[PDB]
Amino acid sequence: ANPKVFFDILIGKMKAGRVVMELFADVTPRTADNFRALCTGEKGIGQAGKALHYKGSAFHRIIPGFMCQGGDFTRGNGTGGESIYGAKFQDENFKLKHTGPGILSMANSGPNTNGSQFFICTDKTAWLDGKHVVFGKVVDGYNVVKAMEKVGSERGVTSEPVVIEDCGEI
Amino acid sequence: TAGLVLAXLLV
Ligand SMILES: [Mg+2]
Repeated sequence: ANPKVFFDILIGKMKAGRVVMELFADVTPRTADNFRALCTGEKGIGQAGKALHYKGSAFHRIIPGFMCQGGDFTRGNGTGGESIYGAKFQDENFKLKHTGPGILSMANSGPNTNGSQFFICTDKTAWLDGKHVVFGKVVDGYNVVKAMEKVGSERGVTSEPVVIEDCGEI
Repeated sequence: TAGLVLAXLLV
């Protein structure tokens, strides 16, 4: 069975709720396992001397009606992040598409540059198909994602810190 | 994207 992982989200001071996500290990096992391990923190310290762990990290770029981006746990701004495989890993496949709200997909800087950054879609983002690896979807707490999305802005700056206060596997 | 944010709606 496909693993399921969670984020407990903080928006400013406020506990916003739990987002639960299913990871498509049956289609993107390598991408899924990276994300999964980053939720647990089980791989320890990486090559930048930072825990390979989403706990504490923020959704630094939120664009209402498009997506929420996070996973940059080494620099908090979109320039950092690393995979459990060592820096960046290969695009696993493009079998799955950006089919609608809730889809998890990998942020990158071009072909084969997958690290730790990801996005949760808040709409169908089909123009990204074949360039970003789709590896999961939100199955519970999508309303928490709606709430994150209200704190974001057109250019992506958030008017409140959106942070992953806790995370892990179920 | 992850480092240079560009035009349109990218990640
Ligand atoms: Mg880890």
